[PDB]
Amino acid sequence: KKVCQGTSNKLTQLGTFEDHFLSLQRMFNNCEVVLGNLEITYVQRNYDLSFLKTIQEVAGYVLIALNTVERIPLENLQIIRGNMYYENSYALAVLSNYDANKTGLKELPMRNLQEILHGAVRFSNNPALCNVESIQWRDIVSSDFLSNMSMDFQNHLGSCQKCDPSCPNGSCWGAGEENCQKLTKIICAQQCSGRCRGKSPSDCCHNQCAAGCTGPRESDCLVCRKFRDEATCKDTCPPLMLYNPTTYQMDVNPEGKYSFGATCVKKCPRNYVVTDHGSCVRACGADSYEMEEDGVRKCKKCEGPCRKVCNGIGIGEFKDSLSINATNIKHFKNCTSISGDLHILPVAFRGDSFTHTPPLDPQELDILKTVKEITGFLLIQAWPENRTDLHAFENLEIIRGRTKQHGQFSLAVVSLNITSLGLRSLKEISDGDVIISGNKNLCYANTINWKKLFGTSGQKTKIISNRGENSCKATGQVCHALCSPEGCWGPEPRDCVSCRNVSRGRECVDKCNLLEGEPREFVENSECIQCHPECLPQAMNITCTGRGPDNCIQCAHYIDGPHCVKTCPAGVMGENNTLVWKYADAGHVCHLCHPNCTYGCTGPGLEGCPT
Amino acid sequence: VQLQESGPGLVKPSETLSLTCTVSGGSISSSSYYWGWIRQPPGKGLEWIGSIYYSGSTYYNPSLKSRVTISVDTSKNQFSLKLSSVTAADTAVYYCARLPMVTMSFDYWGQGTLVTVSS
Amino acid sequence: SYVLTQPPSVSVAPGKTARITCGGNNIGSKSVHWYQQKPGQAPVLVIYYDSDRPSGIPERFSGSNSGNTATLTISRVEAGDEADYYCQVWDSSSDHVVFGGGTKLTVL
Ligand SMILES: *[C@@H]1O[C@H](CO)[C@@H](O[C@@H]2O[C@H](CO)[C@@H](O[C@@H]3O[C@H](CO[C@H]4O[C@H](CO)[C@@H](O)[C@H](O)[C@@H]4O[C@@H]4O[C@H](CO)[C@@H](O)[C@H](O)[C@H]4NC(C)=O)[C@@H](O)[C@H](O[C@H]4O[C@H](CO)[C@@H](O)[C@H](O)[C@@H]4O[C@@H]4O[C@H](CO)[C@@H](O)[C@H](O)[C@H]4NC(C)=O)[C@@H]3O)[C@H](O)[C@H]2NC(C)=O)[C@H](O)[C@H]1NC(C)=O
Ligand SMILES: *[C@@H]1O[C@H](CO)[C@@H](O)[C@H](O)[C@H]1NC(C)=O
Ligand SMILES: *[C@@H]1O[C@H](CO)[C@@H](O)[C@H](O)[C@H]1NC(C)=O
Ligand SMILES: *[C@@H]1O[C@H](CO)[C@@H](O)[C@H](O)[C@H]1NC(C)=O
Ligand SMILES: *[C@@H]1O[C@H](CO)[C@@H](O)[C@H](O)[C@H]1NC(C)=O
Ligand SMILES: *[C@@H]1O[C@H](CO)[C@@H](O)[C@H](O)[C@H]1NC(C)=O
Ligand SMILES: *[C@@H]1O[C@H](CO)[C@@H](O)[C@H](O)[C@H]1NC(C)=O
Ligand SMILES: *[C@@H]1O[C@H](CO)[C@@H](O)[C@H](O)[C@H]1NC(C)=O
Ligand SMILES: [Zn+2]
Ligand SMILES: [Zn+2]
Ligand SMILES: [Zn+2]
Ligand SMILES: [Zn+2]
Ligand SMILES: [Zn+2]
Ligand SMILES: [Zn+2]
Ligand SMILES: [Zn+2]
Ligand SMILES: [Zn+2]
Ligand SMILES: [Zn+2]
Ligand SMILES: [Zn+2]
Ligand SMILES: [Zn+2]
Ligand SMILES: [Zn+2]
Ligand SMILES: [Zn+2]
Ligand SMILES: [Zn+2]
Ligand SMILES: [Zn+2]
Ligand SMILES: [Zn+2]
Ligand SMILES: [Zn+2]
Ligand SMILES: [Zn+2]
Ligand SMILES: [Zn+2]
Ligand SMILES: [Zn+2]
Repeated sequence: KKVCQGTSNKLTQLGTFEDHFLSLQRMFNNCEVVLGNLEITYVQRNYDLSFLKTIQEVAGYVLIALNTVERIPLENLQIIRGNMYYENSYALAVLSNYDANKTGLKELPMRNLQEILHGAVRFSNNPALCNVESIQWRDIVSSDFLSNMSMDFQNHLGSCQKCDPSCPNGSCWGAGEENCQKLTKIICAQQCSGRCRGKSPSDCCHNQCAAGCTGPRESDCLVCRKFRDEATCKDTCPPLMLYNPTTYQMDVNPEGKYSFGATCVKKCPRNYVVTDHGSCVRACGADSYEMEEDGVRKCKKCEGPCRKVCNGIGIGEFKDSLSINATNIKHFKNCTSISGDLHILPVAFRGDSFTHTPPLDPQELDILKTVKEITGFLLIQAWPENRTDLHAFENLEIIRGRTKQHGQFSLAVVSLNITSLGLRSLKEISDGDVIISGNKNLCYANTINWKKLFGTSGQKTKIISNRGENSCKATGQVCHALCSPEGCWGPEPRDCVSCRNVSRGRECVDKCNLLEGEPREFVENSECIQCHPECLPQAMNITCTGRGPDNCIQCAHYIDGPHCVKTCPAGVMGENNTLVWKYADAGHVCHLCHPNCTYGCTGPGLEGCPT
Repeated sequence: VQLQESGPGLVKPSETLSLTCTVSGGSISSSSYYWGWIRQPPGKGLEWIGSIYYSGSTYYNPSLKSRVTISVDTSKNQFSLKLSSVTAADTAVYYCARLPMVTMSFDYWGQGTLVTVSS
Repeated sequence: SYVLTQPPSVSVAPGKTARITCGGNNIGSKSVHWYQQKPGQAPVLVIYYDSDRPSGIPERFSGSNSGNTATLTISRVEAGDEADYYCQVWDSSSDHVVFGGGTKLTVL
């Protein structure tokens, strides 16, 4: 079906009345399913709204306000799911559809609106509006939202045509014979669950239907209450992950399909991405990024802060800016990649009268702590008082150095009172030189092996006039015993450029937990990685050889094929929508139950499933 | 030959002293250097007057705050110095030198010009 | 502001080592820069950052800064080294820069 998103402007008019009509016409032309909200506002008289007769489903709310057009042909609108609310709990608001002439919305022929899932409706200040007073809303709106209805019908001075005599209790949406209200809920018998087709229990609708049904089966609903897979209304789309007994592991279900609004699709439509919860979304929102898998786009959560490039000193708005001050530091919030330079000069903390800039607050320096990339250089000749290291740059890893200071240096840290550099994550300096001089309390500076960070042939380093190494070594300000001979950025083992043996996370350690330690580990690339929580720690041996439960030496609880699992699969969904149940024998090994044992077993055969 | 000084060598007392420093061989609109004025009376020592960045931010000498106004214009590629209410003690050779930010020392010095105040 | 103290005159034998001092209230925490000004010429940066040497300065020029006195040490003094020497420091917080009184170095 043809699908459109919808609008959310509420009561805001887009330019002139014609401009507002054009944007509304572009959105809902040939639209059958509205993913968002349906907002019909500021539609003047004699405007052709014939394109609204194709709308059948709306997920959010329906807003019809400030319209002077007499007929809004929402003829084929069947369901208002109410996934969003207009004001507080309104899934349908028809408010103030008149003008100074007091001749506004007169004909609202929603003859197929048979159910509203969530939310109430509101009608207020709609003169000359006919027939809507006769509608029995108890048959269409949910029974729990009837407590917040707001119906105001004061139209006794307008010329209205009477309902058709064949309408039940005189309830009609419009004047025509087709406009009689189609009751399909309150007239149902007590035995019909949900809705029905007439008045007998032999023509009830399946509880998965929404508006109505042509037959008793599930494939007979007009629209689905929750999801629609192919031609069948289902409570949930087919599971994407199923436990096949062949591989003893959760694998991708070929019949598994994603969720797109109220439909279940094998693939998301064009220009749509799948999320981590199995749904089709227009674009991966905040706190998540986009990545390709199997040639299909998929959303993934951001590794920490998301990528947000920002212009630095000398680019755009920050050109001719002397230093990062209290005026421009507001533009550096959540920035992780600086596209330019960074000046940290004493004029920020002091301020000047020419640029009309107040002193920079030292606490605001933690704003650019998320910065991980600098395309230009880094000039730091000022730093707050009580900070012993570059705390705001502990998450910087790359300085490109396309632009250089004095035609030479790309990293300038001069005339500071810091103790350590604190650049724990700095791993690459592609181009430019490094100058660190004049910091008479700075140690560790001469230890770093800078040829490891360089990337251009000919890069030099100038690190002098700091704290003497004889004074640093006497006070203990030396690299940790666990650091490699390639230097360090501080005393703690978290500051090593590299570890002399192995590492656990970002901290250097003497050895991995192979035979000792509470969390047993294994070694690869000189780094310690935890074993699976199901590999039982061995005394005379290592605990695991890899990551997953396939590489355990001895399972800690139960065994499911080559895997160590906490419990055997009891109640896991399988193929053909048939649950898979297993049991544990004497050796704590998982084996399948009997095919006829639908609710689990404790032993082989039908013995474990008594009557 | 990079930094060139210019201005009237004769100045009467109590009037404004005007001097201009013209930069050549590069661009004064650089983020790597300050621009400073340094003077020394005949037979005395150097005295820093003030520093100017090409954006307009200034730093002055505490002994010459109220009488010194240093500006810079990027189009003409130059920065000037103005000293109001001049006295007999301001007779000096006025140098303009380049002041990088990586060292905060005066890299390149101009040859300076001598302005003498008299009746 | 900050004050720098230099000896007015220092003499040295040809080929020997000359040591020009620069006094300052805890000048060891700051970076000192030395300039050489021959008569009639502009000052020339001979040493920056306490001890470093710009390109174009002979190795004979060495510097040291500790406590409250910085020292400009000329290794093998020649006849052409007779000039005025000024030590210079840049205040970090104040952003001001102060020069010394000068030192007329004379070769015996
Ligand atoms: C603190 O951090 C701050 C943020 O980075 C930073 O503020 C920014 O400072 C720079 C440098 O001073 C400044 O850039 C200048 O902008 C001039 C005009 O910009 C106006 O108008 C534009 C129009 O879009 C606005 O976008 C600007 O924001 C600004 O309007 C101000 O905006 C604020 C916003 O809140 C309003 O509240 C203000 O009311 C409004 N006005 C004021 C006064 O603030 C622009 O003309 C400048 O370019 C000229 O100078 C350049 C050198 O600096 C030359 O290269 C260039 O050629 C331009 O012409 C030159 O002008 C010179 C004037 O001295 C002459 O000497 C030259 O002869 C002449 N050359 C030629 C060929 O003709 C320049 O781009 C930003 O506007 C400013 N931003 C803000 C928001 O304040 C502080 O500097 C930082 N302080 C410190 C100490 O680092
Ligand atoms: C809807 O779009 C079609 C083209 O796909 C266009 O021909 C038609 O004019 C549009 N309908 C309306 C009512 O604007
Ligand atoms: C009706 O409105 C009240 C306002 O307090 C709200 O608390 C309540 O949840 C609403 N009831 C329904 C069914 O939406
Ligand atoms: C009138 O409403 C009642 C429920 O109140 C319904 O059962 C009946 O079918 C309606 N009348 C007609 C003629 O349909
Ligand atoms: C910064 O990121 C946080 C975390 O995602 C977010 O809550 C906040 O709105 C962002 N702030 C700005 C100014 O974008
Ligand atoms: C660093 O410490 C020294 C000695 O106390 C002091 O003179 C200087 O002002 C300090 N630097 C800053 C930026 O405060
Ligand atoms: C280094 O790490 C390995 C792996 O944990 C360990 O076997 C060894 O004892 C550690 N120490 C040395 C000195 O090799
Ligand atoms: C450790 O475990 C393996 C598992 O096959 C076993 O064969 C071996 O004897 C044990 N010891 C060593 C040193 O590998
Ligand atoms: Zn138009
Ligand atoms: Zn509900
Ligand atoms: Zn597996
Ligand atoms: Zn998600
Ligand atoms: Zn999720
Ligand atoms: Zn999710
Ligand atoms: Zn801005
Ligand atoms: Zn700004
Ligand atoms: Zn910090
Ligand atoms: Zn820190
Ligand atoms: Zn250990
Ligand atoms: Zn496996
Ligand atoms: Zn256990
Ligand atoms: Zn246990
Ligand atoms: Zn089995
Ligand atoms: Zn000042
Ligand atoms: Zn100009
Ligand atoms: Zn230079
Ligand atoms: Zn230089
Ligand atoms: Zn001062």
